[PDB]
Amino acid sequence: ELDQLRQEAEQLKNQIRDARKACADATLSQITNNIDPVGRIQMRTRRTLRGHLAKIYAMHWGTDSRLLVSASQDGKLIIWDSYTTNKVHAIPLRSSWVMTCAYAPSGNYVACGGLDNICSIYNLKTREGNVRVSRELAGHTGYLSCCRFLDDNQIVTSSGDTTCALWDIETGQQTTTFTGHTGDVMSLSLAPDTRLFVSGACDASAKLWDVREGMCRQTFTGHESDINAICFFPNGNAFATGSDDATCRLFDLRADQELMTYSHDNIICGITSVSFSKSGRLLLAGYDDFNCNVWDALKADRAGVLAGHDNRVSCLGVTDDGMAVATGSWDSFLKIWN
Amino acid sequence: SSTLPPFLLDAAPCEPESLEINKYFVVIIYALVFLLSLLGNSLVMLVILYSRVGRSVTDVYLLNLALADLLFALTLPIWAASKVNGWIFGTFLCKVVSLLKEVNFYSGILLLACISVDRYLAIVHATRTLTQKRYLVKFICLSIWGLSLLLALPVLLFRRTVYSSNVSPACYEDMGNNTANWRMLLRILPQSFGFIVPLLIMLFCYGFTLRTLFKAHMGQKHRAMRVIFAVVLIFLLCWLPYNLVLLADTLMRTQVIQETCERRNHIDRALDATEILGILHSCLNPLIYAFIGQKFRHGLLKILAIH
Amino acid sequence: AKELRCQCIKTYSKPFHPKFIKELRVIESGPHCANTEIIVKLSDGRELCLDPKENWVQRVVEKFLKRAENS
Amino acid sequence: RCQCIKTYSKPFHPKFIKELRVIESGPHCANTEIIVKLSDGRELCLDPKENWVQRVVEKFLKRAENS
Amino acid sequence: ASIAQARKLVEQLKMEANIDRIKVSKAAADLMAYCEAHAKEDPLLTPVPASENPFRE
Amino acid sequence: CTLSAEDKAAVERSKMIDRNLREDGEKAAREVKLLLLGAGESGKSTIVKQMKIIVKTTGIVETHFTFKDLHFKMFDVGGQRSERKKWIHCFEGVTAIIFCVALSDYDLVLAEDEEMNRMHESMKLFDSICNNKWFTDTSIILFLNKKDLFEEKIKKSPLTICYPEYAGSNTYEEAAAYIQCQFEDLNKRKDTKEIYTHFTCATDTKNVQFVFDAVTDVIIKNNLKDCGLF
Amino acid sequence: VQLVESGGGLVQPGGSRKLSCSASGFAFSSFGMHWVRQAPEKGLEWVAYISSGSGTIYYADTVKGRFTISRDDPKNTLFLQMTSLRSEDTAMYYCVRSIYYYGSSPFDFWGQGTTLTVSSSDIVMTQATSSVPVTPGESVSISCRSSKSLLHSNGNTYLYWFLQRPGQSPQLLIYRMSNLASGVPDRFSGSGSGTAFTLTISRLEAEDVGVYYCMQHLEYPLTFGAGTKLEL
Ligand SMILES: CC(C)CCC[C@@H](C)[C@H]1CC[C@H]2[C@@H]3CC=C4C[C@@H](O)CC[C@]4(C)[C@H]3CC[C@]12C
Repeated sequence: ELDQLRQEAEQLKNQIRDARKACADATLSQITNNIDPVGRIQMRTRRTLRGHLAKIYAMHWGTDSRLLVSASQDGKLIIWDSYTTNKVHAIPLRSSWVMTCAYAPSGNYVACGGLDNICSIYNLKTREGNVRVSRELAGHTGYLSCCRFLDDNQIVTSSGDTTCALWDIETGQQTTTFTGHTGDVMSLSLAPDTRLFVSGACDASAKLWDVREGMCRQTFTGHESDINAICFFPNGNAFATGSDDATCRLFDLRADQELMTYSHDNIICGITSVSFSKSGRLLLAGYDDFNCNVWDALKADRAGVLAGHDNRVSCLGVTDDGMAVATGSWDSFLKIWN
Repeated sequence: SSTLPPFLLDAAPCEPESLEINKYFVVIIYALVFLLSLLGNSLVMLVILYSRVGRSVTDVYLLNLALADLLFALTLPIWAASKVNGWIFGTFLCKVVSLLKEVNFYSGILLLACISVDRYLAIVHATRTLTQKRYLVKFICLSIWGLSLLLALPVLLFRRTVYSSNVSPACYEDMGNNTANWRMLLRILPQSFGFIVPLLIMLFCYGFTLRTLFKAHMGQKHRAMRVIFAVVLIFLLCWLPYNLVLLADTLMRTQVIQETCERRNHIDRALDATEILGILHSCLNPLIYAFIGQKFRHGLLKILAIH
Repeated sequence: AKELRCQCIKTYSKPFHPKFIKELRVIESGPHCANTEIIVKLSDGRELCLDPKENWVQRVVEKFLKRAENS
Repeated sequence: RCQCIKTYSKPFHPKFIKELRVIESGPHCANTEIIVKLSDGRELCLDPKENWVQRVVEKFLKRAENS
Repeated sequence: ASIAQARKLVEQLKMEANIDRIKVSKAAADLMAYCEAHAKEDPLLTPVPASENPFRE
Repeated sequence: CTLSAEDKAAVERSKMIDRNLREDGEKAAREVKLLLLGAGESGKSTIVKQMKIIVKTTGIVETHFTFKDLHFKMFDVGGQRSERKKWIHCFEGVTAIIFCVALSDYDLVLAEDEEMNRMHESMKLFDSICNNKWFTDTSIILFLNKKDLFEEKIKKSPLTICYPEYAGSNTYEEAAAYIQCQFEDLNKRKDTKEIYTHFTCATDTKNVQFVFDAVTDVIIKNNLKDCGLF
Repeated sequence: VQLVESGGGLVQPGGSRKLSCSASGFAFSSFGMHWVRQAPEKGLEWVAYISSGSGTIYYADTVKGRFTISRDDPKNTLFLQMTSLRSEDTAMYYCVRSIYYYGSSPFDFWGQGTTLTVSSSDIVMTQATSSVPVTPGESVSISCRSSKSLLHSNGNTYLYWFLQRPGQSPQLLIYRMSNLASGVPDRFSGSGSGTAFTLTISRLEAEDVGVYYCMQHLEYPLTFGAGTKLEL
């Protein structure tokens, strides 16, 4: 019957849960004890960007590592400029509710998120000086969670009806619809070769997809509560997630399991954004106990807490040259640590 | 044109200063106010400025009020120094310190007549004229500071150190023979324009505020009536005694009260005693305006945790 | 020390002798007083108000001050 | 209450005189002296026999007898 | 009908058991390799002075 | 001022842009935002049909109606067939929460299971909202509609199928005031918010006056905390 | 997008004339407009400027004070009113636009241009080339040396190259340095050195005939160079 098929699945679940133990001869803290500690990493608030009047929900650095979009729920999507604090564009949103944003790798488009599950794509480097809506990618039924760009023609919207999509922008349609999640997906991030991308759902599961075919390659279930944030190691062989179980867990992609947990017994509050620094040594994380921790990524210890916000810390991002780490809080200030 | 030994009318002068020496105690009571209205008044200067995100209309009125009370507290060691002894130094010292008291006596009052009209807009007109407070809160506050410099020009202008018999010197405001009969009109018109215009405009706007809060039904109107009934009944404690007595001697000097020497020496004992009731206004002015609310109770305890 | 009232309110104006009294005090109507006030005291401890407007009072204050020049 | 038997006196102008205090032949002390406060506030005992010190108080008297 | 959904789960797990796995030791060694070999060019690990920094003041 | 001739015109733009935010935050903070909860069949689409001035937006439809110089904004959260725990913190800082409960739901059962009656279901939905951690200082307007449908159902069908221990009469005057007092005992927080109930009909027009009477209370109570009195 | 404009005619000296630039096609109020003239024998000289929202207005030396400029944001026009013009002010008058942010393209679109005729400290850009007759195919390089060091303290060298095909209105080629404008082919590529510059054309077709103005942008007054004609 139904269970007689499901008994094959659980026994096959008992196979892949066995095969990971067949390979974990020694874990990450057993192999990297003969290394130096990175020591204390204190960072100073080099700029601060004070333009909105609401809660900052997401940011995304441009790939020239200077410009910076940040989207707040008073219906404004300001493109900052991190060197000298100048608002390049203030883009008035159609819907006031915005749950993410993303900047293009070319630097031409920004894409607001939404609680009304319409990923609207804006166009900056245009004739006639405006910032106007290029296309609105209706087609989800949930809400929208995190929508990074592959290039100027392919955007991967996560959603709130457990469907990470893959749109085209010239035509308005989807191309694939990566289904297979149970809880709604909460954050995704692309690999540095943009051929795979992870997605962290709301059932303690992180699935590694692929952009071409459209099927899940691996499913990592190590967490306890919902995975709230996700980000890649800078070579596409690992990714570290963030949960509401206050643990950042660093998985990998070729040994299929969890390499390390990053937990301290004084923190209880959730995680909202994880982003590896360049070279993958400083795993940053923004908790919602108002802090912004800086973990070592090869030993489990901490480093300098980048406290300084008067509310939650709701998005991070390291620049693509690894210079600065902008955090976007729930008071209206961004703070570009360095 | 004749000879007489009747000499018993008893219309002699009387100049007794007070017993249980007041001039030695008043400088003590002023000292207890000045150091206490320094830590308890610059504290509101901290919590308004330590966050820099509180910029609503009752977040900048409390800035100037805890400033104009603090600048009022700048003159308290030097004004107490003359009450024990008499005036110590030259003209320019009390040309400017009695300017500095008089600019902060009106700004220390007209702000309580502007917080009050702000707290009439923000409660009774919470639907339509609510725009009017935010759009022009700087321009109004400059128009209150600028108004107080206008009425404090007839103290800088007329004042210099004057001397007399039987009293150690202290400085007054006019030159001539009508120098009391023109002081009594330099007194009564701006010491009512800085009292009876704020006492009318408070009690015409805290009335309508208490009209609305008694009609509207939230969870905590039991406490908002306990503050607005206290803001009036402290402002009335601190300037109605000083401006009734200061009214009374103008009736004494002109025609109205019959003048004996112990009657006037009661008045001078009263007016010194109720000037102490004017300076403890500057003590607890941040206590009832700022530190009664859930904002700065949260605002100060936030900073002691991070420091 | 607060409000300088003048040192006299009423006025004795019944005429008597300028020889009869010992000292003299004069204050001008400067920055406190609306009139010039004259305090006149004997060894008997009594002192008097004095209005200079009265006719015989311009005869007493000079005669005693002339009698001041007799010793 | 005789006071300042000193002849510390100073010939000044009657534009600086504001109050005077004449003390004639008395029970404590058989002198004759006048006390004046200058417009800055001073104590000065004078000479009833030096003429422009004797007569200046009369000019200040007639400076105030006019009203 | 509902088994037709759940049948897709089992053939999905047929795909999962076929991925080759490096051992965890040699996969962390590649992770240890990329970390130190690019650590000399990450400005958060080695702090740079205000000359070459684009965030000076 | 150590800037080039183009960079000096860059920070003229970044202040002209900064003007058109700060002269817009004082246009969105003046108006009133109203979350509109409640079940999708519970008469939620009727209260939006009282006054309306304003297909792809399947998630949230706003409603920008106005009344007596006060722009309101009802956010009908009905299209979210997702988890409330993730997106409800977008709606903190809302001025009031216009809840809604169909009053005829005392004897009508839930559609998926023949148990957990929709009154007991909406009570568990109300309690999770009314005791949420992002909603403490935000008062709850509470509409009870279908009272044109309710009062004829009680005289012919008893109330106590829903409530096990009522022990009362069966009039619309007595019995509905028990449901109304059943809801307002669900908040663990009692003085940090206040439930402004109302027995709205489906055919009257006073309810938009009532929702004006209930936000003028919470704007005052948002100002008493700001002025320093409360 | 267009900036058509009107005005001029033929004015007697010491008089006045309103110059109207009705800019139709975009969002006006984010474009700090300029005004650049071309005397019928000479090159370009900068004349005026108005910033976004009429906040900042600079001016040249030779029309300082006696030329007034104004914007009309709702009616979407642009006004230059000249008071007591001389004979040295007859020129074609261009109505150009420019938007200034990070990575923008200032001076991008140039208006049609109206004539205007009469009746009888600054940086200087030299262009040592003049009237180089070319053939299509040869990689030709155009020099433009400057006087100040144009490289600022933030990496930019504010040197906007240009082009004017004969008869028609000019257009941008190369903004700040070795960046290309929206819609020029990849043949124009520049290279700078701070005080000496070079505009290189890799291959050139017949449509790249005309003059090539180098224009600095380091500080107002922003001075054009006497451009080099390209011919056959
Ligand atoms: C002779 C001396 C005593 C005169 C002193 C004048 C000073 C104390 C008065 C005159 C004008 C007043 C200022 C008027 C305007 C402002 C701006 C406002 O945003 C904060 C208060 C502030 C800054 C006031 C501070 C006090 C002030 C500066």
